[PDB]
Amino acid sequence: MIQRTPKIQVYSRHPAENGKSNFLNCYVSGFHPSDIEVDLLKNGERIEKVEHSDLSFSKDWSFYLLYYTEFTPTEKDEYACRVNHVTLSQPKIVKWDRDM
Amino acid sequence: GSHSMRYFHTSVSRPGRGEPRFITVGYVDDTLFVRFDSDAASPREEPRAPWIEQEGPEYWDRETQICKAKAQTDREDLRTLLRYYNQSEAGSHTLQNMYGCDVGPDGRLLRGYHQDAYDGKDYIALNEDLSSWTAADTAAQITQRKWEAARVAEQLRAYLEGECVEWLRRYLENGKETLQRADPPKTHVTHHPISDHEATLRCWALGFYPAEITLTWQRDGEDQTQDTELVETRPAGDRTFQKWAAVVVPSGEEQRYTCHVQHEGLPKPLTLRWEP
Amino acid sequence: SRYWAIRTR
Repeated sequence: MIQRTPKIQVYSRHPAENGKSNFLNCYVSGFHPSDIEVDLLKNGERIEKVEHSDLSFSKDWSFYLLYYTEFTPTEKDEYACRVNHVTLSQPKIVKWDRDM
Repeated sequence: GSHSMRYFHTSVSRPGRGEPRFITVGYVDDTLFVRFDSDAASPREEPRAPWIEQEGPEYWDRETQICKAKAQTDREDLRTLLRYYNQSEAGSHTLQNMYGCDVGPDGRLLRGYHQDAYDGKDYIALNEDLSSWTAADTAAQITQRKWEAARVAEQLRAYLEGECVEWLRRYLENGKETLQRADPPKTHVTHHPISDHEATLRCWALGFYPAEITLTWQRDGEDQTQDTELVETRPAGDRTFQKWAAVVVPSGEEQRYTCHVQHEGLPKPLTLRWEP
Repeated sequence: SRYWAIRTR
């Protein structure tokens, strides 16, 4: 049984502009099996009403999913993605960097 | 230019938690247009693109029935594969299938596809000749023998050469406003000092479509193929994609680096530099 | 438009 860890990317749909509405995305890809847990976080706390694309896969059969949510970035607020997967010994948390 | 249509399917067993989950999505190039999920309240194939909404009741019913029949067949195959591989019914397993066609600018079939995978590994695939098979192992060979005897390749070939390409052209015409429009990337270069000795130059490509794109950094005109951090092309969520490439440069040598961008939406390849 | 034909592995 093969197991490939998910690659994680947390970013915004548009360039981050404080006080301006946007979309926070957490794209997970290159993973297998498909069972996966992804949570968007605001200052350490889970955001509610996070939508996600339907499971699909790439040429090498590895899966990818897009988790997103509307949000209005500010100077202080901290955003991150928390991912759980059978390949991960513990929940991996990726912080949003308005430059990546 | 060229276009493609693909139908992706995933069946995942979950022993003790009900019947295997089934999820299928359809794409034309990089645009998602249909979806079906066995776990939805009232399972049905749903449109995910404005140009497919016009298809009438018959279309949706047929599609829904197809999806349901596929989900059923995958469930029977997951059980069969347990035998083929001498595995217990206690674990979860995955069955993936992809099929579709590519047509050139003139609307003629360039290539057909139909390949499966079990637990992430190649299982059986229809060859580009649309007449022969490639089994990844002795288990898959059992399937190959059943499909050769039942002449599955002939049926697939007839679909791939006919219906597949026929409907793809129809979708392309109906959604020409979007499927036949390339959105060139908007680009720029950022500079992030890491320390007094070096800095990061990041080349950005945003809001482009389709996903296909090439980003590369050159030092004194030479590709930094081994010293470039390239992230996976990602979806912006509005149909377009994003991607970036970065290099750690010695401070003061920033102007020796150029970022090169290639995308079908650009008349000519772009070359960018950081403006200190 | 999807392929119909039902055939088990």
